Amino acid sequence: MEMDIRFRGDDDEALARALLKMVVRAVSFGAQVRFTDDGNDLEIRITGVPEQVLKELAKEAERLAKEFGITVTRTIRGSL
Amino acid sequence: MEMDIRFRGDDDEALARALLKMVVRAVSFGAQVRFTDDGNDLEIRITGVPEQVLKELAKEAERLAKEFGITVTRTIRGSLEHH
Repeated sequence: MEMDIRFRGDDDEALARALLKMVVRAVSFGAQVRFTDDGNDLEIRITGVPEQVLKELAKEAERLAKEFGITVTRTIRGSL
Repeated sequence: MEMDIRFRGDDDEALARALLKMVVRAVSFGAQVRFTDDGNDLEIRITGVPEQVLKELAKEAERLAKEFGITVTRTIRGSLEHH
């Protein structure tokens, strides 16, 4: 299982602050973090932790989007 | 072959902006970019692009460091020796 987090906003500084907090939080849980492109949006790919930890990181992404005033979409990939 | 970029500074908002700019630039080249973190040591690992591209990304790291007033260091691993 992989979770992809795509932040979107109309302030790049806010996007930057959210991205940094999200990735630091993800790795603190032992997840692997990689970056790819989703059109012209940067996507954070989170892997290597159990499904329930991925779900908590999803909730974290929502909280960060609210904190910094941006939006977020989540994609869960590879479930059986 | 791999290029690792480490960011240090006092203003976390500046570090965040430099990180985002660096990642966006590397991804645009079709590079693989992985994020790692040691207490205060923000680092990205860049693979999957030619040596010259890695070299150009290293110079972009140079420019970001000056632009945002942070310290950026670089490590090359798994590279070949050239003339």
